[PDB]
Amino acid sequence: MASSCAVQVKLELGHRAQVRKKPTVEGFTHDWMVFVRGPEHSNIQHFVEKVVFHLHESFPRPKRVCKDPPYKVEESGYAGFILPIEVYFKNKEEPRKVRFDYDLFLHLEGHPPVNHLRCEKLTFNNPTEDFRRKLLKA
Amino acid sequence: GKGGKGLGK
Repeated sequence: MASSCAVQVKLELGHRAQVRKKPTVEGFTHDWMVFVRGPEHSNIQHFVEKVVFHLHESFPRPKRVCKDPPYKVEESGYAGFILPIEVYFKNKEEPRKVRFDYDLFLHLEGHPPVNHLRCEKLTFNNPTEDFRRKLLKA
Repeated sequence: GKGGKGLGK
């Protein structure tokens, strides 16, 4: 055909962390929350099948799957780590997913609490009509 | 691999 298409979607990855007033019985000093979302409340569920958060092996059931929004994990712990996040798409064509190695860093006690936002742009060259339609609803 | 958990950026 004469025509060609490039579709771009915006994803916001982020996390917040605070030192607890009292640590847990396991010795967890921090509460944190990590998320994947669309910018400005945009509904990425139109094209996102699921988000998988791969937590550190020290956590129980470390593969945390969010099939619906909000795509987030709320936890307590004692240290930060690299947290692989997989965003699966509602498609039957490649790419089926994208991976981000998310930097789930925690600040030291007596430092300001963490509140981080990471901006990612996905580009899809010539997606299927069905997948294009899902992307442009978001 | 091991000892990847840490504090600070």
